[PDB]
Amino acid sequence: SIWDAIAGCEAGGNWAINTGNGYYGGVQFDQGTWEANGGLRYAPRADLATREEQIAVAEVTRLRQGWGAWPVCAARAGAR
Repeated sequence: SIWDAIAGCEAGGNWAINTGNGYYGGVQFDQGTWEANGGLRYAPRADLATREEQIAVAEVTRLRQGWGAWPVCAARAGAR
């Protein structure tokens, strides 16, 4: 599960994280990217969605934007 490695890197495995840094949840989505990739179907923000829902949105994001959406952590997880 590559996303668990990304989430350990981005958020120490805390999929509910909401620190106030402009990013949300396990893979540290900004709000614009959450919304642009269909996130509002699941929850108001990434950190309010479940791990599985955040992953679904992350799969679409990765397809649309590439692994460059996660600049260091994608590589740390082995990424394509």
